[PDB]
Parts: sequence; structure tokens; C-alpha cells
Amino acid sequence: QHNWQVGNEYTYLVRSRTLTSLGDLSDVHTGILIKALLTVQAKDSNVLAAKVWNGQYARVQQSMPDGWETEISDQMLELRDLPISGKPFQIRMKHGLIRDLIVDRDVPTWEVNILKSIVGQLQVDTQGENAVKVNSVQVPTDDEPYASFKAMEDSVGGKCEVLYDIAPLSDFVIHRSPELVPMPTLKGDGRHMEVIKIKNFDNCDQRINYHFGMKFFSRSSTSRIVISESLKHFTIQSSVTTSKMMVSPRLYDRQNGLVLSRMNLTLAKMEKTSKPLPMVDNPESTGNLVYIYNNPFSDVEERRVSKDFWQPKPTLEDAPQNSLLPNFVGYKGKHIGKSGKVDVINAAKELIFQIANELEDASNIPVHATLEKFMILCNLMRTMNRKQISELESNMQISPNELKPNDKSQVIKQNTWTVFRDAITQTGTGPAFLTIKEWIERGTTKSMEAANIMSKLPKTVRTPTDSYIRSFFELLQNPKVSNEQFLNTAATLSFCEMIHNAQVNKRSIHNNYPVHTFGRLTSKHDNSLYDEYIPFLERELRKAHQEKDSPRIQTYIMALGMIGEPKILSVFEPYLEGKQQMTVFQRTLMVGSLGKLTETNPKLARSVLYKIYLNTMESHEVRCTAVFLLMKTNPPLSMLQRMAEFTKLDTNRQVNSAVKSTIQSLMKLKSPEWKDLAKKARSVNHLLTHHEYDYELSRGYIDEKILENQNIITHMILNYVGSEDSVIPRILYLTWYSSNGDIKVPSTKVLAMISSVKSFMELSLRSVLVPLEGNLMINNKYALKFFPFDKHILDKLPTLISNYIEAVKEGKFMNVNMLDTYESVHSFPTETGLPFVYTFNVIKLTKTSGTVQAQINPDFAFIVNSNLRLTFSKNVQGRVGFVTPFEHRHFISGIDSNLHVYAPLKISLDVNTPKGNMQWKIWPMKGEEKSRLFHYSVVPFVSNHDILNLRPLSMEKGTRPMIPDDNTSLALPKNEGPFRLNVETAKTNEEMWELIDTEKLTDRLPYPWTMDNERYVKVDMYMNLEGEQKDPVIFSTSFDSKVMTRPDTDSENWTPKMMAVEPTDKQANSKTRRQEMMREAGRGIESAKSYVVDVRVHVPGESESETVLTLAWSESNVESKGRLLGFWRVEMPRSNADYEVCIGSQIMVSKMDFNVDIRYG
Ligand SMILES: *[C@@H]1O[C@H](CO)[C@@H](O[C@@H]2O[C@H](CO)[C@@H](O[C@@H]3O[C@H](CO[C@H]4O[C@H](CO)[C@@H](O)[C@H](O)[C@@H]4O)[C@@H](O)[C@H](O[C@H]4O[C@H](CO)[C@@H](O)[C@H](O)[C@@H]4O)[C@@H]3O)[C@H](O)[C@H]2NC(C)=O)[C@H](O)[C@H]1NC(C)=O
Repeated sequence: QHNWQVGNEYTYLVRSRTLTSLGDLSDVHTGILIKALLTVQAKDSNVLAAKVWNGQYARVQQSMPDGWETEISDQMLELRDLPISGKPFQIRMKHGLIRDLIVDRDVPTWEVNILKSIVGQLQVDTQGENAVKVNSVQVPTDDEPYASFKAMEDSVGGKCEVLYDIAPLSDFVIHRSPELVPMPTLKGDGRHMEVIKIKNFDNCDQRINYHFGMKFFSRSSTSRIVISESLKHFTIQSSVTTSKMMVSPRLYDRQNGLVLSRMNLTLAKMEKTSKPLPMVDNPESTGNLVYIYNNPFSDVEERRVSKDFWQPKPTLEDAPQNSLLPNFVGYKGKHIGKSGKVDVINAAKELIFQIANELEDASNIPVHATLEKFMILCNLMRTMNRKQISELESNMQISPNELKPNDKSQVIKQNTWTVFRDAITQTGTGPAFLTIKEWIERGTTKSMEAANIMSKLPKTVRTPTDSYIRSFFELLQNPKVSNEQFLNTAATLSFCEMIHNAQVNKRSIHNNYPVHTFGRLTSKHDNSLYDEYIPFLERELRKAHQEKDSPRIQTYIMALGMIGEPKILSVFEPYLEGKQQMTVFQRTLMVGSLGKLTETNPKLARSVLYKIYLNTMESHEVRCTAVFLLMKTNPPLSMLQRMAEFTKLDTNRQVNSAVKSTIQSLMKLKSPEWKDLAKKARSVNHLLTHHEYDYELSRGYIDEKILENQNIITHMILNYVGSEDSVIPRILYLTWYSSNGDIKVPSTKVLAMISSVKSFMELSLRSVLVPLEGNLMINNKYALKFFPFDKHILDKLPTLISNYIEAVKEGKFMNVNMLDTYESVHSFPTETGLPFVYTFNVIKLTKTSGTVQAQINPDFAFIVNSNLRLTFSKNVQGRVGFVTPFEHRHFISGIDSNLHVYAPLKISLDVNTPKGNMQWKIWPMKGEEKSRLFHYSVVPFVSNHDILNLRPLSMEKGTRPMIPDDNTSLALPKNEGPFRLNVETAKTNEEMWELIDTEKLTDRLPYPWTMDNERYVKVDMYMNLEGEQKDPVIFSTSFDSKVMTRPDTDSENWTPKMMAVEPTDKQANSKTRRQEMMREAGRGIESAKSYVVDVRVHVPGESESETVLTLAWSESNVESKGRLLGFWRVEMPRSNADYEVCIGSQIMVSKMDFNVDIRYG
């Protein structure tokens, strides 16, 4: 109860430290230490006077072999003053506990947070004031040092549950450690005690964190407090806290990233007061001991303190207000642009110009670190308002309508436009969306560029509010978007995806957006959805159905499907029942669009899908979809039992094959997710039919790849619906997961459909009832795309091809660039009072540049002289660390990786229609004789840099890569050759990397996927003098008329044994390929017209390898199939290897084909 006495002055020693490290990889730590003093005076019953006055801190980047808890003498540290004002403040007490603090208004919020952390260690609850219904058991106690209750205490990390335990202190411990009891004469007639607190962060009331994504963290807070005489009238002697955070840097590693912290107080003096502390000027309450936010863009301090501790909802003109990320609280708790050394507009301009200039020298992209610059730019523009964006756009003089993209002189301008467009697409704020809206309104972006812009918005928006969606709706109503067919689909799908992820799915609402910083994004009282949006889509669907336009119907069906609200069932009801006519493809799309309803409302979705299944009058491509969808809802045992029993009397082969394959393949699933369903499938197996179906029928299939060593499970779900006319199935479902622990990366799913394969084949052959309909969908982490098509687009395609051919006659220049990013941030305060930041980034690039000119002739000579460049890069960054606002510094431990592919090449295709000769030529271009073609490095590091400097970390003097002591280097090409390969791996014992590079073992696997992906590697594949090559790499391909002989077809014996035609194909010549063409086509010719495709791949130079190939067969319904073809003979002109592997298949059964494996020489 009475922790303190009136008229006494307590002096405490303050010690703390916060460090980051790479874990078991290295023993190098980066961080800071703090030393200070705390003075507390008890002047009244519930009024305390406090002051923290001495302040010193130092930065450490060392190796700590013994441990992070070791003492470091002041003679080994460079100490600096801590910019905190030693202004007195007041602590208000209630029932022996800390209630709130009173601080002068002219004090920064970060200082208030540090004081919260310091004072939170004086909070001892011995009488169970924060009762958790366990203090009643402790009530009948009298002089009992033992107590093991539970409570709910206050700390900078939040207001979370804490476990208590009290027991007396023995004299042996005190003798070993005099540090615990500085002055021991204060116990008087009592005894010493120990209090241990263990903090649980799972269940908790007040939470403060920032999130954006789509449990790997590990928090552990413990305390150790020693108190003097009595459990009611005592004195605090020492208090220490210890916290630890563990993160896997790249989501698939062994949890190596650490952040550690501690706070320390030891009593120094206690004596009667002589001079009192001055009263607090300009008082104001700071709430409880929990972290508080700030206004980043305000000139004066503005604290949101509960008495709702929540930042205001983002608007559509001003920047969002966050208080846990480096760009918002780095500069003394305020915005970075307030520094003066940083002007946002000029920084953005310089970064854009640098990125645009560096894209011309693509072979040096990894060296210059362009993609890291792109990420820095995207981070920087999230702190801009619309006025600043408009000023920047006007200042860079961008007018793509005026600019000519086809001119080689104007390349940097187009690159600036491209980089700026990509950066705004990835910004994700309100001003960015206003900028995009203004662009589309005026006409700066028209069809495909705008469709690409809209395709990425749902995957990059961070704060989807009501105003954001209202503006999106207003944009959807625009004449320009509505009239264009391609832009409309992208815009509508993105709108519906955002609606769903922001309002419908509670899991999406809570676990994907920073709710604990801004509150719930959309108020539950907003009836805008049901009164405005869904009726609009219903009207549009009705109009589209009336006019009989396939792509519009498909777009609105997908749009209503992706919402996932139960009202879409009433929306779809008139079409499903049969009052309104609809085709089978459209009905299948409607039934498959119900996927997100199964995730959110499993019972109702199960009811409707089972009702669809039980009907025997629906087409099989409806019921198969119903089966494939039901098993995503975890049915009960009776359901599966009845479904399995149904197979005996069911009269459809497709449905039975679907259910049997799904149930049988649902057995081997020994995973934490499908365990119960696997057991149910095992229990029901003994009732399925004994009939077996061919692989051409509809079948589902699930792959489980469980790896105990890697602790990662990879899944693979494949559903396809067979057809009664062609072997190729009509509909294909494909999905890839990647689960490690509990967190999963967003999945990649592909959907392909077509109404009739025979119709598609007939249209394809003609170019050289049920309408032709089809669509393709790719939904991955980067964008959502949907291409629906009808017969009109198929008939328009040849016109576009002819127009392109006639337009590239004189010569055309092309410049296509593409940039994509992926983000995931997680931030929360530590137990010292400082932000903790975790980031995971991926950046991609696909650049295709060069001049292309063609020619077409009445002789059908499609003569082309192409000249291209090809590039692909990928950067992956994973970082963990913390920020110190009082010096704008950021401490990072992480691993970065790179991958780079460059394809400088020149092509001359001379394909002739009358005679199937398509002779290519591949050259190295002039001035590019020596160039880099490959790069792959993985680099772990510890960094200590300044936020005001917007530069890649590789150029910062504080960064330190982890180079092993015994690093070595290898140059694989033994002597002079065409190719140069370097490996700069280290430790001479990685084995998995220096064995795949041996290139002398035949059994060695060339695949490098199976390797340790956490080590310093660096590989470069250069090229020395392959250029200036007059001799080309001939790639000549011939063709055959595919004739057949009737006498040989009749009375032709069929045997499983396969003969070898190698002696007949001894001559490896394209001209001699005509001689061998008759033998290959003639063999096994039973009313079949099969041609031969012979390629003569020839490589000139010092080493020549005349690789040859032959595919001579075709698929015919009348024929018995079985392809006899294939031989790869490689001859060295100097030392002939004569590697001549051959294959073949003459089974002629339509069931095992006998294939010869190899034959050497
Ligand atoms: C919370 O913070 C407080 C201080 O803010 C820490 O208290 C300190 O704890 C350390 C370690 O327990 C103490 O260090 C020990 O000091 C002893 C006395 O130092 C000298 O004192 C005088 C000079 O003033 C000399 O005349 C005398 O002869 C002593 O030499 C040392 O004897 C101890 O030596 C230990 O280390 C050496 C070298 O490794 C070994 O050879 C020894 O065998 C022995 O293990 C030791 O250095 C320090 O005194 C404490 N400070 C105070 C003010 O009491 C708490 O430890 C901290 N809490 C946590 C959890 O870290």
C-alpha cells in the first residue's frame, strides 16, 4: 500500500540498452546504451515529484563473444549528451499504484515515452489491486510472504496480463550478489523479498502496433524486483526488466534476427528532503504508462491521450498520420521533411532522374542498386499531399501526349514517365489515387497502361476508407472508363476486391490493415454498400445480359462474386433458379465465383453447394465445380459418407471420378490443416466404388510437400474438368500455397476456361449453338488480371497482326519497362520506449528494348531483322531493427539477395510458308563483346545509418557485410574460352555450392534449388570475346508434307516393342534429313498423316556442337498413336564425344510405352 514516505528523497540509477544482431550467424551487435539518474520526492499522499536530469548515451557496433549482458567500461565508449529537458514532472498515485503523469506541454512525445518506460519499473502490485478473481484466495492471509496471483498491469508495450510470484530472499543469494540490496539496514523488523513478473502479450486490452501484410514473432518480458520490510510498507531496492524479439528475416529461415532490451534501477540514497522540486509549468495529463502517438506534420506537439489514443482517419488530400515508421517519426518525433536538409520535391526529382538514367545501362543494374532506389522513392512519396505531387509533376515537365515514345533520342523522358507512373501506382495513399483519377479524366493514360494501373491497386492500398471508395465509385461512373471495354473490367474487379478486403471479411479487416493505429477503417453504420453499390452492379449485369455481350457479363459476374457478402446470393438467385436464361459457361462461372463465400460463411455456402450437387439435371461442369468447392468448407462425416455412398447409383462418370479422386487423394494429407478431413476420408474409403477411370476424365489432385528440416510445407491443388469431344479439358483450376509456421505468403491461382475446344480448333484452322467464350485469370501477389474474349476478338486478332506487320515495314523502336513490388511491415514499441520495425520487400523488373523491322512478300517470305535487349532482375530485402527518434538513426540486421539475367542478342528469322524452312541467326551485337549475363549474390549485414540520407545501404559507411575469414574465389573456365564464370563463396566448406560447380561428376544435379540459402555467395557469368562473331549460330528447322502410304497401313501389326531408327539417321544434316524423312514418317503409318520436324542446331567457334533433333509423329483418332522420334547426337570436331542419346515409342496402344534411354558412341 504505502510504497513511500512523506518528506523523503529517493535517488535511483538508470541503466538501459537496446541491441540488434544476426543470431547464430555472427556475434556482432549494433545498438545504444543509456545512463541517467532518477530522483523522486514524496511530498503528499498521492502526489510525487520526479526528475531525470543527468543524461548520457553511446553507440556500439562490436563483437560480443560473452554475451549482450556484459559490462562495457566508460573508457571503451564514446559518450554523448541525451537531448532531454530535465524539467520536473509529477506522478499521481491511487491505492499504491501509478495512475497517470503530468508533464509540461513543451516536451516532445518521445521524451514522454522514455519517461513512461523508466517509471513503469516502479510499479509493484503486492496486494492484488488489479484483481483477476484470484485475490479472494489471497485475502485470508496474515504475514504471508507467498503470493502467486495474476493481474493486468500497465507498460509501454500495452496493458497485458502479468503473472506474479512473491517469495522471501535467502542470505546466500545476497552474499553472492550484494548488488540486489544496496542499503540493507532498511528492513528494520521485516525481511527481504523477491518479486518475479512474466508478461504475456497474447491476450491484452490496450494494443499499439502498425501492420500491413497479405505468428512468427516471439516476445518475452520478465522482471525481477527486490523489496524491503513488509508486504504493505516497503521500499524498492532494485528493478530490472528483460525483453527479447525473434524474427526469421526472410519468412523461410531459422529465426535468426534478434532485438534485445533491458532497463535497470538500483537505489542509491534515501534521506530527508532539503529543497523541494519546482512545480510543473503548463500541466497536462499523459494518461497511463502506455505508448502515445503524435501529429507528425504539426508545428507544435499534439498528443492523443485517452482519459482515444487513436490517430485521425486518413483523408484524401493530406498524408496519412503514422507514428511508428522511420519516415514519420525519424526527425525528433516529427516528419522527415521538417529537417531542412531534406526537401521532398527535389529528392523525388533526383531519384526519378537517377533511376531513369540507370535503366539505359541495364547490365550494371545490380551494381548501381536501382531497385533499392525505387523502394526508397516509393517510401518517400507516402509522406506527400496532393499539392506537392502536383507541383512535382508540373516541375518535371511531363506530357506523354506531346512526347514521342518511338524516337531513340527521347528515351530518358519516357523512362521518367514510366518510373513516376510506377511509383505513384505503388504509393497507395489518397493523393496518389487523386493523381491517378486526374490522369484518367484528362487523357494522360488511356487503355492498357490504365488497365495495368488499376490491376495493382487492390494489392497496394494501405488505408481503404469510405472516402477512398466513394472516389473510386465516382471514377467508375466516368464516361471514359465505362466506354472502353478493357479498362472497365480492370476497374470493376479492383473496386470489388477492395470492397471485400475492407468491409466484408473480418479476418481481412483486422489482420491486413493497421487497425490498432487508425481504428476500424469502415464504420459499421455505413449502409453505403447495400444501398448504392450492389444495386449498381445488379443494374449493370441486367443491361449487359440484355445486350448479349459476353465480356461484360463475365466481368460483372466476377465482380459480384468477389464481394463475398451473403446478399450476392439474393443477387444471383433469379439467374440460378431459371427465370432468366443463361448459358452453361456463364452458369459455371457463376457457381465458381462463390469461392469467397465459402471462406467467410461456410455453413450457408455448404448448403447451397450441396443443393447444386444433389441435382442430377445440371451439366457435369457445374457439379464438378460444386464438388471441388465443397471440400474447401470442411464438411461433416455424414456428408462425406453420403457422397461416397452415392457413387454406386450415380450415372455420371465425371462426377464419380471427381469425388473418388478427391477422397482418395485426401488421405495422404498428414498436415496440421487437413488432418481431421484426412481421418474422415480414411473412415469413408471403405464405401467407394471399385470402378476405375482413365486420366482423361475430370480429376482433382493435391500435393503435400512436408519438410521437417526446412519446416516449410508447399501445397499444389489442381482441378480440371474433362470434355466429351477432345482430350484437352475445358476448365483448369490451379493454386500454389507456401506455408512456413503460421504465416503464409499470398497464393498464386490461375483459371482458364473455354466453351468448346473443337470450336477453337476450327477457328484456328479457318484463320490460316453455344457461342465461343473464354477467359483467363492470373491472381498473384503483384496484380489481378482478367482477359475475357468472344469470337469478335478472335476475328480481330488477324487484323491486328497484319497491321503490326505492315507497320514494322520501315522500322520500329520499342521501349517496354515494367516494375512491381511487394510489401509487409510490422512495428510496435519495445520495453525501452522505442519503435521496432520489420520489413520484407521484393522488387521485380522486365525490360524489353531494341529496334525491330520486318518485311512480308507475295512469296510469303516473313523476312525479319530484329535487334533486341532483354533483362530481368529481382531484389529481396529482409530487415529487423529499431529507431531512435532523438538522433534520426536506424539500426538494421538483415540479408539481401540479387538475381540478374541479361540477353544481348540479334535475330534474323526467315520463315517461309510454302516450304517449312525457318532459318534463324543469333549474333552478339557490336560494342557489346564483353558483357555480364548472370548474377546472384546473398549478403548478410549489420547497419547503422541516418534516415535523412536517402541512399542505398551498400554505400553507407556504417554498413558491415559478414565476410568469412577464409573466403576464397574460383574461376571455373580452366583456360581461355567463350564464357567466364566466377564463384566468390566462402569458408571453403559450403559443399552444396562448390560441388554443383564441379562440372566433372555426371551424377551431380545441375539444379541449385536444394542448397543452404543463408550464406554469403556471389556468382558472375561474364563473356569475353564471343562478339565480333561473323559466323552465326544456325538454328534451321525443316518440315514435311506428312504423306502416308495406303499399302503399308493395311494389315499392320502392332507390338509394344519399339524399334530404333538410329542407323537410318546416321547422317546429321538438314539436307540429309529429307532422305531420312521417309523412313521416320513411313514407319508405323496406319492411316496417319504425320510430318517430321528436324532442327540442325550448329554452334561455331573454337568448340562446335552440331546438336540435332527430330520429332516425327502426330496424333490421330483413327491411328493408334505412339511417337517414334528423337536423337541428340553431339560431335566434337577435335575430340569427338559422340553423345547421341536417343528415344522412341512404338507401343501403338490407345498401356505402357517402351522407350530406349540412351546409346553412346
Ligand atoms: C543493474 O545496474 C547496477 C548498477 O547500475 C548493476 O550493479 C553492478 O553489478 C556489477 C556486477 O554484479 C558490479 O560489479 C562488481 O563490482 C565488484 C566491486 O567493484 C570494485 O569496487 C571497489 C571500487 O569501487 C573496489 O575497491 C573493489 O575491490 C571492487 O573491485 C567487483 O569486485 C566485481 O568483480 C567481478 O568481476 C571481476 C572481473 O570480471 C571478477 O574477476 C570478479 O571475480 C567478480 O566476478 C564486479 O565487477 C557493480 O559493482 C554493481 N554496481 C553497483 C553500483 O553496485 C547491476 O548488476 C545491474 N543489474 C543487472 C541484472 O545487470
